[PDB]
Amino acid sequence: VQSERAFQKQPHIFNNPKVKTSKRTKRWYKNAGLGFKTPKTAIEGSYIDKKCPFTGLVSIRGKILTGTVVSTKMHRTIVIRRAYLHYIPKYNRYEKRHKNVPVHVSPAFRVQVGDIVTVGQCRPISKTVRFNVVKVS
Amino acid sequence: GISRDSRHKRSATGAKRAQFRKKRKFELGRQPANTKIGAKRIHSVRTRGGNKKYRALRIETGNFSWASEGISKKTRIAGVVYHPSNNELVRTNTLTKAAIVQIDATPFRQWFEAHYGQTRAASAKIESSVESQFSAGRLYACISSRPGQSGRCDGYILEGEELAFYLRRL
Amino acid sequence: ETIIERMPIAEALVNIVLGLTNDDITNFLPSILTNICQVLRSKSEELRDAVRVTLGKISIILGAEYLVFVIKELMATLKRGSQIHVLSYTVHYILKSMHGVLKHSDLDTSSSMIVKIIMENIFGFAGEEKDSENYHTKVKEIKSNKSYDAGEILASNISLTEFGTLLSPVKALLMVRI
Amino acid sequence: ARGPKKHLKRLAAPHHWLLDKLSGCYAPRPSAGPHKLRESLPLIVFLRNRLKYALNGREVKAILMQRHVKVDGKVRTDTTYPAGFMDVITLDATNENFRLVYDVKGRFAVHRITDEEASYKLGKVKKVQLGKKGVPYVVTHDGRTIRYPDPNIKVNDTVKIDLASGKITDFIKFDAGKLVYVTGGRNLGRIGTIVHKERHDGGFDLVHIKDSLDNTFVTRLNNVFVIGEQGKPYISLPKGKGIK
RNA sequence: UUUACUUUGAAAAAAUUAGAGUGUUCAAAGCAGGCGGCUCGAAUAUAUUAGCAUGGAAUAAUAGAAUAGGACGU
RNA sequence: UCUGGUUGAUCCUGCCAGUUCAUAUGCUUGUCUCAAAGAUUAAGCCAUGCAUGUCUAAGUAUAAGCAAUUUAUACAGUGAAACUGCGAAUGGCUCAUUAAAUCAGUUAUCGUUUAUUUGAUAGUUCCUUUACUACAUGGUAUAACUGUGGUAAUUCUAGAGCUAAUACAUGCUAAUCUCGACCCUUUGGAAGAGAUGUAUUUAUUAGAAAUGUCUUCGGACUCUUUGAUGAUUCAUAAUAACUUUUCGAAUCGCAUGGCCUUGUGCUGGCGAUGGUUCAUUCAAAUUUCUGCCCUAUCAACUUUCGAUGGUAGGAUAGUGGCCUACCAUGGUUUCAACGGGUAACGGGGAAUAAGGGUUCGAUUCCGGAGAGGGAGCCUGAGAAACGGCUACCA
Ligand SMILES: [Mg+2]
Ligand SMILES: [Mg+2]
Ligand SMILES: [Mg+2]
Ligand SMILES: [Mg+2]
Ligand SMILES: [Mg+2]
Ligand SMILES: [Mg+2]
Ligand SMILES: [Mg+2]
Ligand SMILES: [Mg+2]
Ligand SMILES: [Mg+2]
Ligand SMILES: [Mg+2]
Ligand SMILES: [Mg+2]
Ligand SMILES: [Mg+2]
Ligand SMILES: [Mg+2]
Ligand SMILES: [Mg+2]
Ligand SMILES: [Mg+2]
Ligand SMILES: [Mg+2]
Ligand SMILES: [Mg+2]
Ligand SMILES: [Mg+2]
Repeated sequence: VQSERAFQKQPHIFNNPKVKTSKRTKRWYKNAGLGFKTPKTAIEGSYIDKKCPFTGLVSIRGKILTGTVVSTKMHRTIVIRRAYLHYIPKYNRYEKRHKNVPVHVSPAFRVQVGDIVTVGQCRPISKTVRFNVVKVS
Repeated sequence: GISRDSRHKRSATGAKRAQFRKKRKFELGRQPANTKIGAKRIHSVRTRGGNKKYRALRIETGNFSWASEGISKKTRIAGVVYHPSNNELVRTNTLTKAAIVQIDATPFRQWFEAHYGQTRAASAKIESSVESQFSAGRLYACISSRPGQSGRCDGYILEGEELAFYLRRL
Repeated sequence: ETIIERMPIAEALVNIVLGLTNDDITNFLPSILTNICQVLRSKSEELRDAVRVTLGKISIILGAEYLVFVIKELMATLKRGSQIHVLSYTVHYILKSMHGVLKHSDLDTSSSMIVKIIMENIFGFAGEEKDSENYHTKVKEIKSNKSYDAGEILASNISLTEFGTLLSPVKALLMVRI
Repeated sequence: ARGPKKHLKRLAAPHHWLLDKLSGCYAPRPSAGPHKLRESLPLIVFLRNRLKYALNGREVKAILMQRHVKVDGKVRTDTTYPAGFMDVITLDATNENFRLVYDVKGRFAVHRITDEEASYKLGKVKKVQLGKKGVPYVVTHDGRTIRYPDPNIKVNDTVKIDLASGKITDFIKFDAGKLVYVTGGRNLGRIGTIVHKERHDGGFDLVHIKDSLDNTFVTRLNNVFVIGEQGKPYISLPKGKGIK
């Protein structure tokens, strides 16, 4: 959890050393809404992720999309592939098209290449990421 | 000359984009204020709208908080000991947010002695590392303010796991 | 998860409201009855049966003078597809439930609405959908036809002077090829 | 552009004003005010194109600078002042009181009201929130902030505002069976009773409305305005009673 | 079961297009109110795709602890 | 697309001959209504004139201005000049650049600024030099103006002397609310115990079987005590400090009412302009999904000099590789990436057609961009402005 040059912490969550009520450091979390269950690995985890939808400073609002994970080779973000049929009226026929969406995945989730994820829209996280994994399947 | 537009960058595919338009004032940046320890030098900046920012060009004091004791005292900043982004900021003693600095322990020591009557006993007990620092005369603190934005060099005294982490990193 | 358990709360609301002053009754009853009928939009058959029993009990508590309001509310909320079949199944259930409480000529005011539902579900488009072999569904409202029983309930209550309301759609049907 | 626009082409003007296309090149651009640009009737359009008391803009200015026109009980001298839905316009010299309500065509109707009805208006609650020092307040559809509201008042409810004091006299909850007026969309101007509010989290809520002729239609919740209980509105309604 | 598909409903500025009324002297046009309550008057419509709500029994994909099994040890 | 020929007479396949719009141009051209006006891919170059200023009773007049007067006693009618304020960021023009860019429809801001409009909103009583302006502070100050001047020349200005403010800069003046013993039993009195703005930065905290007794039959006796969203570290509140630190009316017109212990005493009407924060409105910046012509004889591209992502900081109004430091090695692509061409601004639309299609859209509305070419800025709520400024190229 502390593999960075700076100390990782949830901002403004204070763990009082003088009191020492509980061994576990105080952990803030929220439920993201829209019927998405907050996983217990987020509630009882130790990870620090400012871009997590359950324990970071990001909210889910906007479009809710679904896709298939096609890449997981970068740290805490994946690439999903969304496929659709585009209609050509001249030939009165369809053609397969796709797009790649880069998504942020919180370390409360485990995703492999091939599984289906539901992602929710959040504020721009990076140059290309505007979505956050809210459910894996 | 600083701009924050994203049009000058390459597309996510790697394509080189062409110039859509000339640079706009609503997407500008300004020169950094490399705040340094010394006599207070602050100049205002007129920002978007009528709003104003404060540029700390130089600063040697700050309001630092002892969170366990729930207090704040104004204190002199001795120097920057560690910075997690760039070591040249430590080399040049540049004050920014998240910098680890050393502060004079005197006002906190005076408050502690006045409040607990000690140099009751259970409440007076504090961490061993913080007390060792008090013996040294300087306390490790983290700057929580943005000096180049608000003109203030506020911060707090390192304690617990954060203090252990930064003692290791030093 | 708890919707079926809470539906009888609507029956409690009708009782306390009916004790209020008449102006308050007119101000609270339409909201309560309307809200129940919207749950019939649900795609859950078990929930739709839970709604149906609460509507039956409320119908006994109320009189036949409120029957016209309920039926017109029911026709407004159920309009397309399987909802048409739910409408006639629920209309019969209310009539079946109110069989003891109903007095002679209580259904005269709502006689015209009932026969339109009855005829549409025997000879109308709804009736054909019940007889269609291509129509594979497990919904009981649609596989079951209660129009015949509703016709018997109606004929037991209608005043003989209004009995031409039943015969007129029959005559119109008989003029066309059958 | 490099800043806010100050003109309005006649073709780009709100259609419901019924401006002649050949009269000129520009329409009166409503000024900032209680109502949005597209949802407002500037006083010039009302005084000249609806009431015909003025033959042109200069006579509208002459009328306004005599302080003859009151909007919600206060004198307005701005020619493009944006009067809107549920606004009361008073002309004392003519002994006239008007309430701005759309007709079934979707256009603001010239609806004359009595001096007793001219004393209040209806405001849809757009927001309920705590202000500084923990004082609650309600924001209505016409931009009125009203402090110390009744705790039962919620968003989408309607409040009855006394114009002389600007205080809430009564309120109506948004609930099934309430009488509602459609203030947007293609059903703008129709009146009916709420049947069901279809809720979608993170999306737009929808309301089913049944008219007196038993016709049903669906509208977004943003376009719905509670005006009373069925069979008893709180305001006099225009001719047609919002039918068809 | 889900999707595709299909039905209905919102949405898709105005002008332009189609359509209704109206002796601009006719016409191209422009235009919304008349009589002293009259049940009088543009009634209006139009848009492939994408997103939103909604009714569907076929068709094409997609799913099932579907019609499964029951012997040993110290 | 049809018509007539090629045979002694037919059918099929071929040959021959005839069969609106756009540009340029020729001749003619009386009357009514109506209406437009591009083009050398030359977004090539421009003489001259005009196209942006603005004053109410209500910011500032001893103009040595004009005119009045019961012929003036601080001023007072009207008012050039100048200061102050606001606007000049709208409008109008053009289509050069631009190929997921603009644009169209559809989203988001729980990711930010917003002059103005509309609605709300700020008694902090006291706290030692009271050695005390609030019946009201300064030049830490000037323009116009007067006068002395430089230059061939410009909406060039220097030295000297004056004088205002809603300019600039300073700075003040016996309250209210909780309980309340005691009396008294209400229209109560009050010994006393307590409490006390905003703005800025940070840290911390909150924000979740009374089913009885009496009573006059009413009612009283004990307890409750934030709200919202699908969702928040939200609204709001509290504690401790902090600040080259804010604000908390030294402003203006009209008028002369009310109390008296008769003092130019106290009080007091209808307005203007300002001012803190919130809301609203006019907006702005970003933003989600889908959708573009030709080219594969362009198959790999991006990443050394940010390309994809992580952590932290800096900058921004604010999210974000937007930039920096340190880390990983990612990102796109035969479902056509990347590169090339475009006589490529996009759309609403126009033409044609029986339908499918195909072409046109600089051009009355909307959106974008530009002001000879690159680049950078001041002021301001708002401009990377060009009928604003600074450089370089021509
Ligand atoms: Mg412009
Ligand atoms: Mg609608
Ligand atoms: Mg003649
Ligand atoms: Mg003024
Ligand atoms: Mg290209
Ligand atoms: Mg103004
Ligand atoms: Mg205001
Ligand atoms: Mg907060
Ligand atoms: Mg950062
Ligand atoms: Mg770098
Ligand atoms: Mg071009
Ligand atoms: Mg244009
Ligand atoms: Mg420009
Ligand atoms: Mg030129
Ligand atoms: Mg300005
Ligand atoms: Mg420029
Ligand atoms: Mg020019
Ligand atoms: Mg210009």
